[PDB]
Amino acid sequence: ATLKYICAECSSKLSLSRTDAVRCKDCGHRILLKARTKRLVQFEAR
Amino acid sequence: EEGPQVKIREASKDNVDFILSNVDLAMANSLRRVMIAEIPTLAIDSVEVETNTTVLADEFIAHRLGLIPLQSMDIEQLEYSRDCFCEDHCDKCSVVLTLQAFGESESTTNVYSKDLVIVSNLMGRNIGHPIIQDKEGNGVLICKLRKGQELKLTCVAKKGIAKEHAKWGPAAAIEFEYDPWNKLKHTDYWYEQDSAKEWPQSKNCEYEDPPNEGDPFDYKAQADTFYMNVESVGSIPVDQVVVRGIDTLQKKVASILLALTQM
Amino acid sequence: KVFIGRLPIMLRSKNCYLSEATESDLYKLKECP
Amino acid sequence: NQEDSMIMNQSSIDRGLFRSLFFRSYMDQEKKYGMSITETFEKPQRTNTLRMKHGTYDKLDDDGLIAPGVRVSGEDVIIGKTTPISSKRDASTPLRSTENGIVDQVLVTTNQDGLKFVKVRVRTTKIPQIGDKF
Amino acid sequence: MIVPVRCFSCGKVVGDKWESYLNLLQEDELDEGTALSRLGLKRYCCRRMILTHVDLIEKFLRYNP
Ligand SMILES: [Zn+2]
Ligand SMILES: [Zn+2]
Ligand SMILES: [Zn+2]
Repeated sequence: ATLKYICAECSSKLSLSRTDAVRCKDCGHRILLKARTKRLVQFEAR
Repeated sequence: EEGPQVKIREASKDNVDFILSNVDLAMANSLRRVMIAEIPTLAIDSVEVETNTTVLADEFIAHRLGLIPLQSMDIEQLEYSRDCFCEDHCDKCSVVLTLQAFGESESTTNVYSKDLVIVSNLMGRNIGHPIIQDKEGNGVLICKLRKGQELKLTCVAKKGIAKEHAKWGPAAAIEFEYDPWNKLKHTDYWYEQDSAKEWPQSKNCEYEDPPNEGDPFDYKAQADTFYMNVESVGSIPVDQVVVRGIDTLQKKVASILLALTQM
Repeated sequence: KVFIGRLPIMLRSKNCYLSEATESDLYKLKECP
Repeated sequence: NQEDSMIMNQSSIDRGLFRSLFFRSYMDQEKKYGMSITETFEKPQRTNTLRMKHGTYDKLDDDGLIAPGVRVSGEDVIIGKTTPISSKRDASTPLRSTENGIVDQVLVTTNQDGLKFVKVRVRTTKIPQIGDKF
Repeated sequence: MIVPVRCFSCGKVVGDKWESYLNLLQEDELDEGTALSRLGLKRYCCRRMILTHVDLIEKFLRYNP
């Protein structure tokens, strides 16, 4: 359910920790993103 | 009938063109301002974001959300959040909307103001419903989605005036004119050869009489009779944009008179 | 036969990948057309 | 509007006139000191050395990196990194003092030589204020 | 980059109009000027709003993830 990291290219959730290799599970490419906080953010409508 | 008279020329669901006979300029203008800023409306003023797989910035959308017009009919039977006693908001002071959107189709899936849906209880009062003047019944494109582009928001709309943010503006543009033939000499028309031939005559020239050359200037002449056109954005119906404009201004004057009594 | 260093490539030149990519290929390659 | 200045419609400014979007990318890398003496990305606290930043670390996750939702502001720590010696000296990168905003996109990759490479984007919206040139 | 909701100048909700504007030009093969007034855009403040907008959102959508 909850995701640590997301792959940038194939947008496949990778939910990894340190020393798990910065590569993706299928395509190689290390790109990897951090995927949004579950502590929901609010904005003023102005 | 009474003090200042009124003659409605043209009327619609969103435009009233009338003539304000037997008034002072100051009063006719004070009414203009009130309609612009001081009338209270309901507008989205909190956008809690859950998921935004969109090409668009959360705040871009958030700003955009407030600018959507919402039914503000029974607004006067809703407290300003700031005056209510709850921490933040409730049903007595706020209308809660919920937007869920996802691109199911291969083709671009669009998000419309119709797609917002009320989650708070309206207590049986005409409020919150987004204004849809659209022929196709969608009204206002919030944004567009691709494949798995998701958008989940919760919106809290509250009472407020346009003097705080133009989103609470119940009116579009108030057309205002007096003395079409410059008889009061409130302008000195810039010209090249003939001021009269260079400057176009307003539609209001038919509602007054041309001055006649051989007639000297009326230094005693004063401006009453103002040709106006109040346009509603949708929140409040045109008739009320005027009526509430008159009541709000009355209340402002009243507060002064009332404050003078405490002194 | 023998390696003698790496040469920087100009974007959209002969030896750059993008010289032959179509409008849709670029979007796919996350590059602005 | 006198002497090369101008008056602007605040009512128009609200409706979205001349609104900007400002982004800034903050970058960091785990430094290597020859004999596998490498720095690490982590949310640190006290520990023996005590060389650390004023700003709040409490916004960082356990990887020493803020999640892309968070609203950053003062001298708030954006990247938490640490250097040992012969142990919390600090190596953390705080948000530019003047600035404030929302964490936009955070990427974790690898530099050509196998080190942890991190770029953090911070999005904000710029409203046409008073000293604003046009 | 996505049609502005409301004209900056007078605040007439220009938001809904877009899709209908594009359809008047494409489908009803109308000239931009007539199409504009057909959507009810009378003042030039509202008129520039639609007439002068560049829908970059459609470009951004072309990017896959
Ligand atoms: Zn991948
Ligand atoms: Zn309340
Ligand atoms: Zn306008």
